[PDB]
Amino acid sequence: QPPKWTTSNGAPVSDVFATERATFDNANHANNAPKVGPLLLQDFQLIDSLAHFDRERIPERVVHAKGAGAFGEFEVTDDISDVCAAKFLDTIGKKTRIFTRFSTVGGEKGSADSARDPRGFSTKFYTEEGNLDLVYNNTPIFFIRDPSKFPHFIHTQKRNPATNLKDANMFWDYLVNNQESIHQVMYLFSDRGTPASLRKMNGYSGHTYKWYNKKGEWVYVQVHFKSDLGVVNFNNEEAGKLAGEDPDYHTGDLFNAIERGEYPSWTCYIQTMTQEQAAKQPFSVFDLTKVWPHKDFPLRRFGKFTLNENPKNYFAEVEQAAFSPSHTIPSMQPSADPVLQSRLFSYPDTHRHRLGVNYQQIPVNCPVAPVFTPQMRDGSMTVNGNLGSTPNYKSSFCPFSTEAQIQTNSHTPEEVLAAHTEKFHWGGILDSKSYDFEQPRALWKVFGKTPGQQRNFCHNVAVHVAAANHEIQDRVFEYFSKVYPEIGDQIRKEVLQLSPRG
Amino acid sequence: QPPKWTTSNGAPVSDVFATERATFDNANHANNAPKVGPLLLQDFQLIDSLAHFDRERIPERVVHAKGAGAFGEFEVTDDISDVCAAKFLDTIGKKTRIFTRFSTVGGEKGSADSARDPRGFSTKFYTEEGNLDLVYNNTPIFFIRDPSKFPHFIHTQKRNPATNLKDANMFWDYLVNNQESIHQVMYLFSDRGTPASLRKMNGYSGHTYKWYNKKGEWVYVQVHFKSDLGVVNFNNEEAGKLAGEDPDYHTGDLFNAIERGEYPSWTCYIQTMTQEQAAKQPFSVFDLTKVWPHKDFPLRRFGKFTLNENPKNYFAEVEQAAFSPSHTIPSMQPSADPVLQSRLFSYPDTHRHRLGVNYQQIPVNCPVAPVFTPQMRDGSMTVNGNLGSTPNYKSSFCPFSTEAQIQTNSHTPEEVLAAHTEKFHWGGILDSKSYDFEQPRALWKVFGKTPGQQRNFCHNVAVHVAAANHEIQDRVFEYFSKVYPEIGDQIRKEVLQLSPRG
Amino acid sequence: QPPKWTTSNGAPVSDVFATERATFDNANHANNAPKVGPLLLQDFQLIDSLAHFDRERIPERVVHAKGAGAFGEFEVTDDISDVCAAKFLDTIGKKTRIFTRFSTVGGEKGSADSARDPRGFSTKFYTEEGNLDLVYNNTPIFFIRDPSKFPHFIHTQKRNPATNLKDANMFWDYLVNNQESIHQVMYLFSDRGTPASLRKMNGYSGHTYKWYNKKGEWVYVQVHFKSDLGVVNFNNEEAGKLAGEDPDYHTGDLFNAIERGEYPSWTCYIQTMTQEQAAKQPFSVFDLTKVWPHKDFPLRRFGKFTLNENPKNYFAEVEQAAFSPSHTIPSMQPSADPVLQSRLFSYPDTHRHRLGVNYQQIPVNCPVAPVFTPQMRDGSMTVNGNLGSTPNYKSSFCPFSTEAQIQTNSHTPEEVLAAHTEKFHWGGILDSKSYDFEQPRALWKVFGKTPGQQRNFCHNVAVHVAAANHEIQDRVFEYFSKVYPEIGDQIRKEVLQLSPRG
Amino acid sequence: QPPKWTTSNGAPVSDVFATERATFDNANHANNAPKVGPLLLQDFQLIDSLAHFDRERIPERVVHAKGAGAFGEFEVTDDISDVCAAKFLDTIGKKTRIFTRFSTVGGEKGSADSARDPRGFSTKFYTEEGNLDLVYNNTPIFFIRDPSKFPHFIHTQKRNPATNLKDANMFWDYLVNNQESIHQVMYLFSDRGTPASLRKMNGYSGHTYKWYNKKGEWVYVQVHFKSDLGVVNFNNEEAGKLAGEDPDYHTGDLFNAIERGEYPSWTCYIQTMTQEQAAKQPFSVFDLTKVWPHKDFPLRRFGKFTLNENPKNYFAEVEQAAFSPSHTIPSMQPSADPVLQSRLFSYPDTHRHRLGVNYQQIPVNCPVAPVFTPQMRDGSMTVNGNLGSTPNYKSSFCPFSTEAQIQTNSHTPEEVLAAHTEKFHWGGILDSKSYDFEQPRALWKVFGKTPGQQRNFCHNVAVHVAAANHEIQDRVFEYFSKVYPEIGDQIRKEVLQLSPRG
Ligand SMILES: [Cl-]
Ligand SMILES: [Cl-]
Ligand SMILES: [Cl-]
Ligand SMILES: [Cl-]
Ligand SMILES: [Cl-]
Ligand SMILES: [K+]
Ligand SMILES: [K+]
Ligand SMILES: [K+]
Ligand SMILES: [K+]
Ligand SMILES: [K+]
Ligand SMILES: [K+]
Ligand SMILES: [K+]
Ligand code: NA
Ligand code: NA
Ligand code: NA
Ligand code: NA
Repeated sequence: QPPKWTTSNGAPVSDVFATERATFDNANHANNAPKVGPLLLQDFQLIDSLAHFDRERIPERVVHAKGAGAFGEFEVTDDISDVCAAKFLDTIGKKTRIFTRFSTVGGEKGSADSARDPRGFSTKFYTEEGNLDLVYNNTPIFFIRDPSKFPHFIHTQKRNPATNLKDANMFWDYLVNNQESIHQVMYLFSDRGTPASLRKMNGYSGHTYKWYNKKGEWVYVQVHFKSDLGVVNFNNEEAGKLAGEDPDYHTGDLFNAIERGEYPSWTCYIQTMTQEQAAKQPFSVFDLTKVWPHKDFPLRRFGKFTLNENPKNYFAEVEQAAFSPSHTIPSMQPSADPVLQSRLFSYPDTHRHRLGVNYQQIPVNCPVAPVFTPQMRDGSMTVNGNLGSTPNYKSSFCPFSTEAQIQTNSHTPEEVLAAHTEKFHWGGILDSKSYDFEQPRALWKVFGKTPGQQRNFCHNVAVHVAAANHEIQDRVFEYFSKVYPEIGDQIRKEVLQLSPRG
Repeated sequence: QPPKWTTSNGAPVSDVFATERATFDNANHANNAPKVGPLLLQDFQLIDSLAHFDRERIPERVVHAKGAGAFGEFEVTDDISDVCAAKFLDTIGKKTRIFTRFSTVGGEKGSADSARDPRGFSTKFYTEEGNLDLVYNNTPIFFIRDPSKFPHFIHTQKRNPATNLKDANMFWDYLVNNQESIHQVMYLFSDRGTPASLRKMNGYSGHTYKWYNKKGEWVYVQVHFKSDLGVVNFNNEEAGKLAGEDPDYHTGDLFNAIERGEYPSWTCYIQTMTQEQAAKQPFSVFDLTKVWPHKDFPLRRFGKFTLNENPKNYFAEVEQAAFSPSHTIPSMQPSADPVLQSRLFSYPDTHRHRLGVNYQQIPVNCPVAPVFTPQMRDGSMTVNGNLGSTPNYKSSFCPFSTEAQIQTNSHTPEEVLAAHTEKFHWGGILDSKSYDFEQPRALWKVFGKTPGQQRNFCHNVAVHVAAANHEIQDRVFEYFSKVYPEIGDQIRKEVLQLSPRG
Repeated sequence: QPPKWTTSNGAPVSDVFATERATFDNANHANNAPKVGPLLLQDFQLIDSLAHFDRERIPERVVHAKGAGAFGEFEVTDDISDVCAAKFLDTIGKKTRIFTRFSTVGGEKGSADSARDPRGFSTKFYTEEGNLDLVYNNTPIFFIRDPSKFPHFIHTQKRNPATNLKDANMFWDYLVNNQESIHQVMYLFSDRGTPASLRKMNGYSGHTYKWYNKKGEWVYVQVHFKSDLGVVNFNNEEAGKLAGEDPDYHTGDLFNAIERGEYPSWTCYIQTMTQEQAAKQPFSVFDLTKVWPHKDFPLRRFGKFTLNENPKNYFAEVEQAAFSPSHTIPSMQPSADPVLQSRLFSYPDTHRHRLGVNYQQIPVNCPVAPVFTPQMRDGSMTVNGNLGSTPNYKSSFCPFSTEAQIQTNSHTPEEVLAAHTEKFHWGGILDSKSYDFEQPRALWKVFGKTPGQQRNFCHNVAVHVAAANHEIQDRVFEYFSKVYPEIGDQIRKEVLQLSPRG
Repeated sequence: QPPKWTTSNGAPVSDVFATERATFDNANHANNAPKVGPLLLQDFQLIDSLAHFDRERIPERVVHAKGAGAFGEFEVTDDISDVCAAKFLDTIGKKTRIFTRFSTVGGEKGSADSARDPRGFSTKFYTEEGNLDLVYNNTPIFFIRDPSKFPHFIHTQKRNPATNLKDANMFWDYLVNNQESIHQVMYLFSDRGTPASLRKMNGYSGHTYKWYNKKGEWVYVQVHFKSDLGVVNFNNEEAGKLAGEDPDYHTGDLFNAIERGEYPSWTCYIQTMTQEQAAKQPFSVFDLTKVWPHKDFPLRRFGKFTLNENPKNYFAEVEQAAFSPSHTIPSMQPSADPVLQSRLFSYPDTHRHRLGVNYQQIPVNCPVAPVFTPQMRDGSMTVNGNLGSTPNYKSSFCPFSTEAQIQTNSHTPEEVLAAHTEKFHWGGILDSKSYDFEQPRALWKVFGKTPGQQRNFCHNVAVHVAAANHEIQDRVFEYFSKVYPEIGDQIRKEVLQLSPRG
């Protein structure tokens, strides 16, 4: 009943550790016990094992490398089929399997779980119509609304190219010269930048999406996932201490929660707005640096999910999980958010580099809907039979069905094109008085409704910018003072204690 | 009933061919029917299909790239358990599933099946004790007995580095300076170099292996797979005409034979010799350029196999098939043939590069025996679950079994070592009088027993070496004359007609 | 002095072929000359050499795998700065270094040069504004005008998924159900499908491009490279016979021409038309299955190029060469031809798969213009220094320049957009009377201007389609009848000779 | 003049952040400034940039992933040509460029530089006879003397397969069941396990090597690199506190020292013994868990080196640095140390996976000696010319030189072989009285020459093993008691304070 140890080709071994050698004769030695001589090329059992060891590592995710995952279940609790025709949403009580990967953004594989960063909150829905990936963050906004900036931004959040050190000069240099970032910089430097538990943070679509009901009518949609335990944060000092005591604290917190039977859960809501309402708003629905104010666009519950099952093997199920915003179902479509648009290409592109072209044959990534793609064949590590003899083009010798086209309803026309295609840069140095700082001003007031939050924000910025040199510091005070002047000045005063000038 | 056409994530499509575009207004045009404008990045269906198309190709085999394959069944017909304790051999009537790949050596993926070359004949036995790969050729000898020469030799059989053309001058320059090659050269240029059908040629281990019985006694073994249809060949002109009319002839011949129920079959024999017999022979059992004479080491039948099932998908089952001499079972071990010894390393090495580290999880390569390698984990495209939570070392928390070592019997000791390790080159320029030219002379005598074979052999060499320059041609005549001077002169005469001088 | 033979780390070897072994004692053997025993893992020279050998192969191009190349020189011979501000065109007599690769389409790397196929004619211009790639074929049209059809089409031109054989049934099944293919199909089965020499064929942009002058005015453009030796073709039987005798005929022809100094050269022309002209045509300038009639849009010479330098290493310069339509200069832009659009993505995508992310650091692919991409860093096999310590974002610490944007002149506006984005399928079954069959009828009349070309065309089709089943054959006869009924009947008659019915 | 920002193909860009879109008409909106619509596939500048970003990451090293490096200079100070004929040692004052990489072992990228671990101390010497890699550690011993154990051991030093957390249970389960490990375990849990600075640690060959002089006489060698600043360590609490404050401390420490001209240096010594002396010792020179006592084998100085130049780009020079013990020069050979032997295969094996087959063409890895390997050609990312048209085998048409064989002097013959090859396991449960515990007892006494070192050792273990379960704890106490019982008692006392029992 105990399994036989083997080689990769399945032949039983007789000793796990012994290896083959042309023994030297040492019988006359003071210590003749060893049997030692040059190793032999024919020791398959050894070379098999060393060559596999030598290839264990695959490239880490270019961002969001450090992660933790679980499986679970999503359940419809309200009817929203007036908004969305999705089959997994079409019945109250209908359940769907999910897999979630939580992550930080900037850190590599050995980095701390408690670092200041946005958190990835990425969920795969295994539906009867295909795998739906909701690739969300723990924040409803982001630093950019121009997709060309992401390599620049991410570089400045990581390490200097000569030293391999983190560098506050470049970190802040990028942000003060691309000032659309300020809304998410404030959220990042609140205490939500250091959640106390992955079970105690929210997820947000961030982007606007477009959902279609069975009549072909579409609305714009924001999605909100709210922890049933609420948002609970560490502060800057707690998080930094924990980084040196348990860099894997959140991984274990989630795992142990699930082993105990204390399954974390989330409630799911949408905001919706019509094209006619969008035209009336002071912000674009395509602007990822904006939220939709709750008073004008209230949240509407539609479901809940629970993570109740730890992975059996982390590398196979978590490290190898692939999520893409372009993995959708017919009723849920991307908006023209420039950042989302670029994400549609970027995830599959990176997946093919990191995992291989057939990465969706890896079990965690397999759809449960039947996949039928006759024209997509071969590629490295084809393990699913490659559709056998099925013709590999749209053929007369093989029948198939297509769906009927979701025809857009005249009641809700698609957006009308302007007269030409153009290039556009939606960013840079912005005016203090424009609506681009009004949401950051609103975030400051939201801080002020909870005692301690404004002071923590200013302290969290100061300990970080104190490391940058004095000229960058000054640009940073101006930058926050474009929100409210008192913010930049409270930060300047604390930075001057930490970083003296004389 | 017909399957729905989908994308890679399982989402049904509505149109197989339509693609998204920012349409230009052409309503006032002379022909206003087209709807054309710049393509949109958000067309996942399209980009999904093209990105997969762009990665269809995996690297081809460095040698033996062009092949054909079939599944079948091997059956024990005689008891040789006195020679070999293998479980798949341990009962007359016992059947084992097999997979065979046939191939040429030098040619690439679109080369002619009917070209002059050795033919590969590699079979995977899916046994209870693991996958046994018998990686054989259609010749019992080979060009080399020094492993370092294989890159040298193979390069001269392929293309000039500057022109990408075949080059008679390097082809023959290699051979006349490494004269251990002549035995296999004569076989190559006999009509067996152009088999009429893969169902009508033999397979041979070529190397000596060492097989062990339940008592731990071992003997040297040569293996012979003889077609139940006999050896049937094309002549040089048939084979060359076919290169242009049907370069896939053998591939279709095998496939059609199986489709119509004419299942090809082979009978399996061994030759055996003890260490005491080996010590008396004029040749080394470790010399791949040597056969064992039949009158002295007669063939002993043990089984048969039949290829009776075509692949469903050529790429997934044939192009991804991986074979290695070092994939064996405990009762069958390699001898110290230096060429075989380096093949133990080179095939798994090249497999990892061509297919990926986990290529034994591709279905055709999967063992049917239970595989248990707790210390070999992760790597690209882990699709078998990666052993779940099983500890990844030899641990107390997880019990396992090993086999008992096959203790070598004092009645057949292992070979005794000399005093020191050393470096050795077993080739180069050789003496006409030595035993290294004796088995070539015997092959000449064997040609002579069938009318036309001696004539054809000289013709087959002549047409090839006439493309070399005159100084090389001279060395070639001189090389064949080390066998019998009649041979070199007979070839010189015909080469002079084809390649006039002065 | 002659160089020292080394290992890969530069250590001089003492013997090229000797290898290290734990020698067996065979002093008492009849033949004791061998020094043979198991090979040692510590033989770096052996293993280093075999491990490299094991990794020689990279994936072949998914199409156009079989190819031949040469470096040369483009020279401006007429001033066209009224049409195009490209710097490499800005002076009569300006010389630019080029690299050209020719190829077939469906054949793999070992396949026949003389096969019936379109030929690729791809040229890289190393200009002071960047590397411009003109990725052209030897035909001015192509089988598709929907980018999604390419994988389907190419698959049908290649091998059956189960048998790995070419398959006339799928070949013609695709063509007869996607009837826009017929113009290029007729070009293919003319004798231009079997050129006698890469030196004796033309190149064509095929797609419409859009070229801009210093004022921002733009015109649609078609480029023609006409061989100074004119177009010379084999007939079907010569090509088939040469497939068997010299599958590398074209490669040797090109190489030997340059070796002996008979440098091939082409003369370069453009056709041009304005947006206003385009609106009057019965064809779209975005339709790759269409040409521009010569008497309406006459050729205008602008230069010439000569191929005068053979590669020194085929693998390093030809096999690793990478071309993309999206590698362009600022004054030359793509049109909304839907096929050309998808090619902008597909080629850099497949390059990263086939060659690695940093394939443009491979010497043949390097630009001679200074590259400065601070935000594009790292990746496998960074060999160019990786910009040293240069910041990896757009920074205040590193000064840089950007050119000015070519502002589109109000004289020649960009194309106006329609109201909405949409999905379009530009093909399928077409009406015989429509203009989609008019340019095919004209090609027939061009064939008629030369005795035998019409009958040769029908013969070339018949011998190919005779292999397909009788239901496919029937569809093919109607297909060609849609051009003119006499064509379908001529082909039916000969196929009946070859493929009897009764 | 400042450089022009370009695309990868060298075309200058006009704007660094603007991207193309099919703009939606929002002229009527409350805020009509945005120009936003779906992104275009033809935006090469964007897709080029994103596709490169998507591929920045290569696999991290399977071990020693976290690292820091610098260039420098080695200088001969004393003559040892009586021991070694290396050309780089043959003259007093001779200088050789070096590159050094330091690293931890277990930690991934992003982990703490201050972690308890061995330190990699790895150095590449660019000699005129080839690149010599001295792949050393900061300890003269290691955990194993059986190569098959390295994957087991490393796995237990890293993360649990299910949770992805470090696991003290598997960490100690491996060590107490393979008790040859204890010598290095004591060194690891001394304060040398947490150096204060990479500049303040020693390096050691660990393995015995064999060095040959010009007469062919060889001795066994051990190499010692002693920091000119001495060995300076943190205590456990300092190490841990620093992990949270500055996980990149050692990296910055080395960089800034060099930046400010405080170049670290090391003095280089050897121990040597003849085969005659080795046969008298209580330990095998092939045993990596042993040192040579200084009193019997005193250090002999021969040179020094200084790190005086920081890398310009960390990824290109440090991350892509590749070292291997089998990169050597003819006068420096490996011993039959079983661990060392397996390292000769394993490092190039992983290099080809991690960096590609042609990784020695990456600048930091290039030899400065002329490399000439005609039989090693092609492969992915061939960037050095591939030897042009040089023949790719040992050819009559290319002259070359080989060096003379260093023929072993009969005054120092090679080791004599026993009768047979065999398999062997040199570890497991060991007897307390055997010599395998003598050097650990001696290390205990070394600790006791300095106040508090014995107590710090026990504390450093106890805080680690306190996290294991009580049965594993009990086994750790017995394990250390096999050295001296007082050691286990002390550890048990402190563990009980941290891990109380009922
Ligand atoms: Cl406050
Ligand atoms: Cl590899
Ligand atoms: Cl004859
Ligand atoms: Cl890729
Ligand atoms: Cl004590
Ligand atoms: K948002
Ligand atoms: K495809
Ligand atoms: K043989
Ligand atoms: K497609
Ligand atoms: K055209
Ligand atoms: K040692
Ligand atoms: K090689
Ligand atoms: Na011994
Ligand atoms: Na239209
Ligand atoms: Na001998
Ligand atoms: Na606008």
